[PDB]
Amino acid sequence: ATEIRASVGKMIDGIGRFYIQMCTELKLSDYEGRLIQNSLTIERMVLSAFKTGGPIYRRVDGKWRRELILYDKEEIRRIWRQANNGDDATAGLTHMMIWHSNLNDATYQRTRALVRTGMDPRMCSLMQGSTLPRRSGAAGAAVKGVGTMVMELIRMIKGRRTRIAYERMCNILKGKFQTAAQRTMVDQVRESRNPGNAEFEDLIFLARSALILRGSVAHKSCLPACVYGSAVASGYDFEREGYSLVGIDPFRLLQNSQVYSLIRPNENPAHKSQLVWMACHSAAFEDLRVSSFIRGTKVVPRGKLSTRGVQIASNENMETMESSTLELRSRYWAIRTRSGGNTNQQRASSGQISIQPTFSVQRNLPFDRPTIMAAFDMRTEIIRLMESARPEDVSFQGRGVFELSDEKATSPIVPSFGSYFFGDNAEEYD
Amino acid sequence: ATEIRASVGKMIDGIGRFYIQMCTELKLSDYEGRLIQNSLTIERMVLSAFKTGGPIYRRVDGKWRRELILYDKEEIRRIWRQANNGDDATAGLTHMMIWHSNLNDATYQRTRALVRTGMDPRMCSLMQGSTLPRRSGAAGAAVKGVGTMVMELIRMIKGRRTRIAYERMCNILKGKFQTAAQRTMVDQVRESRNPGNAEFEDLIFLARSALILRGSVAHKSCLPACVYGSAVASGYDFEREGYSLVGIDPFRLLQNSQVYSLIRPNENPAHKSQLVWMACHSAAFEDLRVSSFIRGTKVVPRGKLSTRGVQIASNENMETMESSTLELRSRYWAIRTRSGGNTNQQRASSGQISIQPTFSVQRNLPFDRPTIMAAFDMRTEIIRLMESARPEDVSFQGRGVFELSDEKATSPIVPSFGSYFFGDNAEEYD
Amino acid sequence: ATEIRASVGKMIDGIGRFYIQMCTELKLSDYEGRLIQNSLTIERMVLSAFKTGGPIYRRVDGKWRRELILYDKEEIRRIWRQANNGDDATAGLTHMMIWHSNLNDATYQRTRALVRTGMDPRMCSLMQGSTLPRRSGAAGAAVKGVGTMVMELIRMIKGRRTRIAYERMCNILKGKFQTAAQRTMVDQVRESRNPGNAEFEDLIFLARSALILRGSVAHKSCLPACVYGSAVASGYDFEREGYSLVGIDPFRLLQNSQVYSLIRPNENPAHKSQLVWMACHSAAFEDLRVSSFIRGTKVVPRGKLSTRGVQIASNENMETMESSTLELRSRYWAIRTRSGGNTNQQRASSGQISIQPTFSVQRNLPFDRPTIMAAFDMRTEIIRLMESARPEDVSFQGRGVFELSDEKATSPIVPSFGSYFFGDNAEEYD
Ligand SMILES: COc1ccccc1-c1noc(C)c1C(=O)N1CCN(c2cc(NC(=O)c3cccs3)c([N+](=O)[O-])cc2Cl)CC1
Ligand SMILES: COc1ccccc1-c1noc(C)c1C(=O)N1CCN(c2cc(NC(=O)c3cccs3)c([N+](=O)[O-])cc2Cl)CC1
Ligand SMILES: COc1ccccc1-c1noc(C)c1C(=O)N1CCN(c2cc(NC(=O)c3cccs3)c([N+](=O)[O-])cc2Cl)CC1
Repeated sequence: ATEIRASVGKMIDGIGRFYIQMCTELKLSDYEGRLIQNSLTIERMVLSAFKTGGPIYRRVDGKWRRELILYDKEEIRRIWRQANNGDDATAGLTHMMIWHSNLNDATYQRTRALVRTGMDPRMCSLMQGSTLPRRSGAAGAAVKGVGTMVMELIRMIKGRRTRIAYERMCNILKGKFQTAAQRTMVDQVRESRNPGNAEFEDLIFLARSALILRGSVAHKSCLPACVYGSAVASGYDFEREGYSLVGIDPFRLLQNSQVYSLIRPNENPAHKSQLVWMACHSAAFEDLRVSSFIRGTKVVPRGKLSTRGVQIASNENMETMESSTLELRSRYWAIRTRSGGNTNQQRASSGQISIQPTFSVQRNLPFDRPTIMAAFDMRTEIIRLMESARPEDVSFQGRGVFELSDEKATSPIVPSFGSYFFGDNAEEYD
Repeated sequence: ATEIRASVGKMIDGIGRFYIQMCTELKLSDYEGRLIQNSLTIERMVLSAFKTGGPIYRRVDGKWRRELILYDKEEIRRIWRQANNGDDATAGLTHMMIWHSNLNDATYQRTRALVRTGMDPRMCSLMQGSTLPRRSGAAGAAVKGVGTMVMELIRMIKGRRTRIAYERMCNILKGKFQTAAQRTMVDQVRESRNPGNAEFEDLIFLARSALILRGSVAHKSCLPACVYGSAVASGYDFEREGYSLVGIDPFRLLQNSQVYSLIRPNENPAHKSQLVWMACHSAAFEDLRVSSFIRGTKVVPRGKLSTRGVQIASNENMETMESSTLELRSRYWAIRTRSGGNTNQQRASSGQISIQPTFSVQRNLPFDRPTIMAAFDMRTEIIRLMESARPEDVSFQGRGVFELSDEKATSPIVPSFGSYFFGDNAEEYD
Repeated sequence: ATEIRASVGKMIDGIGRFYIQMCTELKLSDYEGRLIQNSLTIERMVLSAFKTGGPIYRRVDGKWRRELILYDKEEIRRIWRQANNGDDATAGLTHMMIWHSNLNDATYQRTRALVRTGMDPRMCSLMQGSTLPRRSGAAGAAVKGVGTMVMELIRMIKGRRTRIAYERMCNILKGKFQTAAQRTMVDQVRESRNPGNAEFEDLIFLARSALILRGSVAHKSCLPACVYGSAVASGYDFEREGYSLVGIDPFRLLQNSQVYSLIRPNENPAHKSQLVWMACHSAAFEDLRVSSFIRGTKVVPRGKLSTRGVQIASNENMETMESSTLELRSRYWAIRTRSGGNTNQQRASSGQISIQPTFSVQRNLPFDRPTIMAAFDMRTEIIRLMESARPEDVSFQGRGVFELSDEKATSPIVPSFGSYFFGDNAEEYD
């Protein structure tokens, strides 16, 4: 924990130094350095470098001006190595990849990718880290949803180091499943000599099962590089303080940070704020109800957002662009979880699914139809298992949100009770 | 379009002239002529004539008085032929039948008819035009719901011109189904030599399928004859202007019209207004949500209506009757559709049916159970097809309501979001 | 009716006299006598006596003091016999047992008992009178839920008077089922020579079926002894007036009564009030919606109650205890029913389960999926029967609540429309 916080704090400290360095190299003002569009281009450069460049936006003469700078990849690689105390440091690089993955997950529906791989486009909640490269870092493997893994494996199915790459990914997915039955099916997909349709079929089944018997996907709050750089510069020492991705740290960092974004004429700056907030806390596929309660303001579905992507294309013109503050703070904080919720146990039930009339009064007599009717080889075990589950079943018992003043997470608030971010479009009202 | 508007405008112009003529024949005042109960009796007469009569209500000495007039059928037939520029004109006659059908559909549940034919009384949404005679006009065929057709065909199943009548009706129903599978079943019902139980069974199946894979039923705004007559008299030329049943025209006509109704002591005049508004725009089986949004005031379920039928029986006494204005205007207008919504395509999905927990917080983890579990000869194709459909699936993409000032339907309003008119009674709370 | 009211009034009159007698024997003040915790201990004594005692709470020196008195069982038995005009009187004894049963049903979830017997812990609505002894009184048999009966029978399955005890209980349960099919299964469980697993399996099936095809369980408003005693003393004659358990009487009795309860520091006195109100009208497993409408204030789920049990354990200290008035009155009253609602008939349907689009507008097209899809040896009859039922189906047609001024129940109020009391806990959100 102390040791984990040590190295995590070491990599964020490295990202910070690099960004500051890069900001002076481009002679950007502090405000300009803290424009989300500038941070992404700088993030893109160091990721691409492992000549290159992209749009860098300057406040010039009361107007926003675009410029596509170019840097030698050898020079960037040097600047990254040296901001990270000599070492090559692939850790912070993958941390900035996961940040981009989270923003992608929050911005774009990847249905076109899903249908090509033979997957149902309603599996987006399984798709964390799908834009993240195949065989990324260990942290990248940790963060990838069940569907991402399944998608990657079918791309394979569609040179004996190909076999080990296949096996590694089978094992990654297996480690994500919380039931032995699902785990046993992955062994059957892995054990296959010369994989094909039966494996494809199996993986589609597993993906669908992961909608109810959800897998263990890690969630890591990853912030634009400018946030870390701004913190280092302002006097914060991530090596002395340590740092965490799943605890209070990132919430408390955003609470002391101010990030900006370029805003188009049609766009609501609050809606841009929601998007980058979601991305920051890897919350694209969270229940909107909890996202709201945590933030303090309503987290609206994608379809009701009066905004488009964070990045401003080379096509559109700068003379209409204004720049707004991003609202990334929260009312409460909550630990980020690796868990997919309850899947196992089935230790009794404890509840009520029908009523017994006491009074002679006209009314309907409510009962939980799917639950009552429900009770009337590894494939059928899974079927029976998800047939047993109910949307009403509670996970994370005893756990709750925390006040920002609660450093040590001592007094959990359990919240009382629109769930899907991608539920509202021209085809479906979910 | 111009040609369609020409003839439609010609038949409404004919109905108009006839009503004016009839109003002078009975020496009725303009107000009296625009009493819905008077219009229906005049409508009844010309329909029955193809001696006869019915109750005609006059404002006499500060009180409402009833009188059952009588006209020779030869004289009425002459008056109809001559108001329609010589010609026999069966078009306007069937237009006044469809108006009566729409009012019937809005007023009376026809469960007793449904059970005799072996049909489920919950199929009322399939029952448009069930009170309309068998083998009416082409417009009558167009307006009949899937269930009406099925009901008519079973009545048959329960003299070789009987065979062609059977075949015509099979083809009418077939032309209504939007899926080839349903269409293929109708061919199997039609092809049958000496039809019986298997056909009955097939038709019950098709009817049930039309609740999810809905058929193409035409909808035509048809107004009481007084509305058209009042318009002709006031200076409107339906031949010069043309006229439409599915566009803006009828909405804009009601906007410039004022209709009255006799009201009983218990009845709410607003609730009478809702009923005749629904009837007018053939909306008895529309979603209450859209009916409301269009009208601007809430369209309440049948069970919550403090009113009975428009027609006042010969039994009840006139001394308690008062007369109220009918409120038939709307906030918005919308094109009337022939479509039954989406049934085909299945081009991907694009949505979200489960959540992936990001935060360690106590809550249930919502998922779309029926949809996820769903994925686990022409009869089974249909079963699989309606098993694939979901209540959340969106039809009429891109289409919306219009401001009354928007003649050419240029700026569609897409509405944001109690659905069943016949959902609330002593047996069921739908 | 007059004869039934005669004897019922006779037993409540007996309970009343006994309580008054007991109150003087303990030299308690009227206020002290009307403390719910005192009444229960006195109720416990006469039930246990058929030496003994329990905690009796006195208001001493501005503080609440506890004392565990002791009485000879021979003396209590004498006091009960003599307050009941000589006779042994087992009737009032079982009436005080049913009162305790109702409070138990309202206070404690009995999942631990359910799981041992192999039953689903979600069957609590079937569990009326489970804490009531096996083979209680006839009134006790009447009041026991389907699940209680099933639980009792499995305890058996897990000395030929054992056979008759088995058969009596099979017949009790049978008399509760409203469908012949369920009744026929009980005959098959009863007819079994040397019962075992097949019977266990059968009874679990029947219990589950009783969640939809609900059985006839009697409900009797039974009040703490202090309420009856207080009434006798104040001048009310239950033999001259008669008395009822299912009519207006108990509501009207509570309306003229004032009961108290000891309250802990954390507890909301209103929430204590809800609990004892529910217990009093045997309403633990009623729909919360009707319980509310009747009472006039919201009847909250168990999980949202800031209270624990009525009885104060010997462990906890008296110096923190305060005493509050219990709010047991109601806005309306309603007859208590023996019925389990509709299970039979299936006389047509009359309703609407889908919509037919009239307007070309973007929206989803709602349909009742489970109902439409539903239509696609005694075990299968039951399956088909509960598959036919719907949560939306209305029972007790024409019946409603009454104003407290409406003695003869002349003007029924039919109510317009959270249902489960035990639906909210750390495992489930129902
Ligand atoms: C205690 O104050 C300081 C503390 C340190 C440095 C400067 C100050 C300081 N010097 O002047 C003022 C004024 C200051 C000040 O009050 N703050 C507010 C908090 N700030 C902040 C806090 C955190 N994390 C956590 O606090 C925790 C994480 C886990 C349990 S607590 C992170 N992060 O981990 O990323 C970033 C930032 Cl920027 C630092 C600046
Ligand atoms: C433009 O005005 C006139 C226009 C014509 C005649 C008189 C006037 C007129 N002369 O004086 C005043 C004052 C007038 C006036 O303003 N109105 C309001 C609209 N009225 C009306 C409009 C329609 N249809 C449509 O407008 C459309 C349908 C499709 C696109 S537009 C229908 N219908 O088709 O059944 C019935 C009626 Cl009654 C006619 C009278
Ligand atoms: C009519 O008044 C009296 C009537 C009798 C005795 C005294 C009074 C009386 N003497 O002075 C005042 C003042 C009085 C008074 O107004 N009440 C209110 C009602 N009280 C009461 C009413 C009932 N039942 C029913 O009323 C019905 C049950 C069914 C249809 S009506 C029950 N119960 O059956 O358990 C308990 C009680 Cl305590 C009795 C006292």
